[PDB]
Amino acid sequence: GASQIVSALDVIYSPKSNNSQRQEAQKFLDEVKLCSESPFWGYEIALQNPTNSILKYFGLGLLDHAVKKNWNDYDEGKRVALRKWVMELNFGVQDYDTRYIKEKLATLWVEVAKRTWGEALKQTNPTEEQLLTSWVDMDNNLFELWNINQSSRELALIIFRILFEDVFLLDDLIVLKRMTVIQPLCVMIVCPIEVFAIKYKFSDKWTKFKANEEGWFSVWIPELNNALQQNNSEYIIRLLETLKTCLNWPLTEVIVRNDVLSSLLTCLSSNIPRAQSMALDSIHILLTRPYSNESHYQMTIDRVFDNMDLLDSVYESLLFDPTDDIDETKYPIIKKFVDMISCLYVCVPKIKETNGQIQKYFKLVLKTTYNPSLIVSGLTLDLWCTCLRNDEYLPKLEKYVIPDLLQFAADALVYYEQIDGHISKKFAEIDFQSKSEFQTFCSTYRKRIRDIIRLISCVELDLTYDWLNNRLNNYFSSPFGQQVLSSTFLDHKLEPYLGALSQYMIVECFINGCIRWKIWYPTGDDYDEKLDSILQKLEILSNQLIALNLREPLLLKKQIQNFALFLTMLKDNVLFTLLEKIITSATMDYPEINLEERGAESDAVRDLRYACGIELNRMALLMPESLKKIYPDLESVIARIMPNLSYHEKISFKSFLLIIVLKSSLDMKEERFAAIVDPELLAWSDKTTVVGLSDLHWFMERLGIVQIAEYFQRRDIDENSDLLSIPIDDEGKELKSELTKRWQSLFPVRATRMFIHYSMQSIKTDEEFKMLQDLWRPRIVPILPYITRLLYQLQSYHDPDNWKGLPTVVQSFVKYSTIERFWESKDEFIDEHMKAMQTLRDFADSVGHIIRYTREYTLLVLSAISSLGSVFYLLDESPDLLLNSIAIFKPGSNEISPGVSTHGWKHIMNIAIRPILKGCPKDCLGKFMPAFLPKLFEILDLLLCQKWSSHMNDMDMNPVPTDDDQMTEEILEENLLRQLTTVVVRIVIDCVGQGNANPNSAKSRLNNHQMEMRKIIFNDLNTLAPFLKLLNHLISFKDTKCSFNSILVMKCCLTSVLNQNNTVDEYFTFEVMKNLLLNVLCNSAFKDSFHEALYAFTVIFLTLCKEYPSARAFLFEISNGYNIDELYRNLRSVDEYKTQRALMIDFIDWVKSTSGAGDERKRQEKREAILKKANERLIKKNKENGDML
Repeated sequence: GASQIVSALDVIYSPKSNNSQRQEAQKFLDEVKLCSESPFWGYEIALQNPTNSILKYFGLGLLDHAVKKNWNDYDEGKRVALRKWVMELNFGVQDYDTRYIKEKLATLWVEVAKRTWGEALKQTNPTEEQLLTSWVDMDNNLFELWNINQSSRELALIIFRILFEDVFLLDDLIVLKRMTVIQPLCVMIVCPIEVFAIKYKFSDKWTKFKANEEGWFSVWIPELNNALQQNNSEYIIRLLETLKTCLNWPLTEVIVRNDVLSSLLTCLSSNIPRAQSMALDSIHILLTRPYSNESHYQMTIDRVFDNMDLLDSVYESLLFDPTDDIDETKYPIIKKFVDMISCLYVCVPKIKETNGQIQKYFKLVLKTTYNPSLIVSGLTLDLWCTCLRNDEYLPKLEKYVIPDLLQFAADALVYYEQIDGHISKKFAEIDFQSKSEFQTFCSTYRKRIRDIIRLISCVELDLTYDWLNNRLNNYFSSPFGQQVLSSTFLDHKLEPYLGALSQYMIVECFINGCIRWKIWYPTGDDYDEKLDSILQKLEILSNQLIALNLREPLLLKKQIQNFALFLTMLKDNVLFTLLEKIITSATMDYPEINLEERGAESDAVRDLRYACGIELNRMALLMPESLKKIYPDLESVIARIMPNLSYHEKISFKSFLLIIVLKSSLDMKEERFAAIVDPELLAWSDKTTVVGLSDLHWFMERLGIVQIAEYFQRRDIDENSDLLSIPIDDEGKELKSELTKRWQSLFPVRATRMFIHYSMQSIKTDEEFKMLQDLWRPRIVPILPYITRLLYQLQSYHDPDNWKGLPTVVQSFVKYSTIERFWESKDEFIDEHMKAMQTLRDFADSVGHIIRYTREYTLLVLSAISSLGSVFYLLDESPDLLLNSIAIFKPGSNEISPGVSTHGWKHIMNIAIRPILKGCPKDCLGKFMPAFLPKLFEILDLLLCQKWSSHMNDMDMNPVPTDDDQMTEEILEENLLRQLTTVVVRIVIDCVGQGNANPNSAKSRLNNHQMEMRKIIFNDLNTLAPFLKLLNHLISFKDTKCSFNSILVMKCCLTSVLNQNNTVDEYFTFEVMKNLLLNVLCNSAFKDSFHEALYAFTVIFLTLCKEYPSARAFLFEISNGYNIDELYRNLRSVDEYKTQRALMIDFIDWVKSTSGAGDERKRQEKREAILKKANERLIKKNKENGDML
């Protein structure tokens, strides 16, 4: 019997065992694991050997394994015997028992209860026999265990914690099968009898499961208070551990009666760190729990606000000096406190002011926001953003809360990433595991500070303007800011430039906040008087800023970018001065430095010129009417600078001129439009380009790869020689400059995109749209085939097989050109300047950069052409030309455009396909969709199947946060593939429509596009079959968000495809349902999307099985002998889906079981992680409200 197990365990742990004995024993004990008498042996060994910790743990593990796998087929006698064994084992807990053995005993107790407790409730008058089988004495036995020993009391607390965690937080399959019985019992045990009867459906049979009528909250709370009086730290920790899980779900009446909030506040003041964190989490849970007794909600909020002074003292104790090192013992407590304080802003309006409770609370938030750590400071920024936006809170925080917050935000609007001495880096190195993650969080924090400053400027415009003028005047008069005013170039990573950039950022935020004042302020008679005065102040500020005469390129860039914001209010008052300043800024020369060189300081001038051009374009786009007055003068002035502003600014200025021609109301619109667009678009119709566009060798020659071979031969470069360690000759620089200059002129892709986009940007009325279509029709139509040919050639460039005929010397160069370097800027602080030119490897890198630039611009050109509308969606060439160029098919195999990385596909999906699909007009959907949707869906499905198949079983479910060891190409490729899958899921969502979560309604808000697209897709099987094939793969693919969204989309589309055609049901019978049940429902890694997938599978099974008897044989074959026919008749008896969920869960459990050392730590870690995730979901209730795309 158990003697063999004892001998094997002694052998496996004997020091004389070695490899010989542990094979002898470990195999033997694993055999005992599957034996029928395993639970009896495990119970026997644990009771007989209490001193041996590991041996008793092994017996308890055997008993747990027996109750988790062999429990299903056990009869009533075996079940009751196992329950009695667990009961006896738990009651024998003594002092010498360790902590984890008590946890195992608690888990054993809970597992038995979940499968037996309350089973007799479903039958009216269950008599005495069912009561014994249903464990009617669960509460009484727990009460008996409560007063046996202190260790017994701790075991009871752990049992309660584990039971309440599984039922209400983890929501496992066993609880989900019997939720409607388990949850009322859980409410019963804690709440008193008289409280339960009023709220619930309490009957005579229910009261038999309760031991004490007072409830359990009448025992824990006095115990917690008594422990607080005696300062027993260890007991308080366990009591709070139980309370933090038991305080969410139960009724509010018992919580109010027992004064749990008072006990939590009392234990908050204690010196125990862990107890403070537990109390804070419990209070935060209590604040955000649902309240069906809003009258009871008043005292809970009032109690916290009345103790606002005590909360401040707690934060003061938690604060620590980070100069030496952080204190990880209490640092998370600070974050929890900050989150709990930030949550409280919702209940502010429902507080009666008696002792400045609201005033005290807002001061506490302001003090919290001053925390040196970035995370806790940013946790309260969303509070100020929401609080300032609402007009109700303004009179409350108007007193000495606004100026301090504004000053703090202005002082904190700095670049934390680059400054070395900032204290935030110490917290960054512990809270953020990646430099890129810290940079992204810093950018988000700076954006939120921007929003705060804008809101402050809008709310308190007079005071904010006065303070800003006082600060700006003082800063430039300081002996530290005058360096900027008297310097040409400055270090873009040092303090003197950063401070001035921050000041200009603050000025930009203030100006942006003045625009919102136009809408926020009411339209009363004072609107005209106030607005006139503000415009004078803005004009004075603009004149003062201009008079500074800045010269630093990047700072002048920021000042020029600020000019567009000024024009919104000043309008014609300042337009002439701004136009004069911008024009001379781009033309301004820098004789001290030659602009031909690609130095870091030289790139600033180019960036400033680009910004000036784009700002001129935006200024023209804003309003052309006043620009028409000086149109001849502007034309002459700009033509005077034609030979000097290079090609880029030439295109920018031509586009600027084109805006005035179209948007304004001058004469000869056609002639002026043709005078500018035609010279730039002429290169598209070149005879040499047209003929050579179909030949890849001509494309290579024009790119200059063959010309590079001559340079390599002259330099005597070998193909096998490494290109990373070869210096660049001065001839190479000239060759690169010549090639990049000729390439842009050969394909005027940039000019076409800007021209079309700005011509079709602001289209007032409807007659203007018709005229503009007639203008672009003779031009775009003969050029679209050439654009598609160029895109196809560029896509075929990435193919390794294409360049086989190229010279062998430049083969390695071309291979190095194709790789997308290491790809994973909207804030003005980050500066990159795209490095410099050092080695021959960078020559391949820059050629690839040119290739990707051309591809991105041709995608933008295609999107802009799609923005035209009828002229592009009507011709029969467009549906076929676009798809042929996007994806190519080699004569052999089925690879879709071999040689292009995932990132390129992600961009060509998110740049061209999205606007083309979304931009189709209602009248044009009937002609473009039938010739475009099927091939596109087939291409997407095949590509997604191919890309994911390379490493199908080689990831984890959730993305892994990258770090210093995680720039491995596998991780980056995985992230890019996930992003591409998300992009195609968004494509499907925008195309057809996504459903809601388990809470159902009358479908989603399918406004206008989705109705038209659903009619085309669903009524055409030729388009429906590829779409259904694509959708199945999306669900089958291993990802969290994409699978959930695909399942929701399938549920939305489930009720309109299941009976239209016979062929559709054939695919559903064999492919969709089999994949859903076997690869999603059966798989244990899809727990996040289990509920929606289960519901979709149920809806599929119900309708399909009704009319297809042949499907039942398939289900019988898949499920391995399950009575499918019995399932159909059993389910049809109950109309409610909630009852059928238990039946489907039981059916799935059969399929999973039939098709089914470090394990202990792995399961424990997984349970801890999912418990933490559930706690976060509960805490952020009404803020998260689920996650979708």
